[PDB]
Amino acid sequence: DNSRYTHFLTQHYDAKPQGRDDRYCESIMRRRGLTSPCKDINTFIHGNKRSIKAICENKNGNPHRENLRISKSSFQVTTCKLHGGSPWPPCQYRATAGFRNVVVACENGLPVHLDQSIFRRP
Repeated sequence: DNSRYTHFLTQHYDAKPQGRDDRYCESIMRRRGLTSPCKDINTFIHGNKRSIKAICENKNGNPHRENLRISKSSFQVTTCKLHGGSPWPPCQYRATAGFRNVVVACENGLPVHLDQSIFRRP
């Protein structure tokens, strides 16, 4: 099924955010059910969805490491880094906006995993 794809979209896709500041992270991390427990780091990709799906085709992706895919095009993104100890609510986050290509895992032609290591920074 496409449950992992729709799940990928739930944790990593946000078409048109308004502000990509700390408050945006705290608000969207709650709405996307990533606050129980608080996910430590999570990145959202912005833009048109067709571009992200495209990462699994040749027109916007290259093989990467072992069974991963890295996009040819760059995407606006916002990485939300947990700040504070507790893995439980309230979850406090620091946002960092960025613009670069992304690394995903594809399945049945659809993105089903986002490799956070490329945005990973304490």
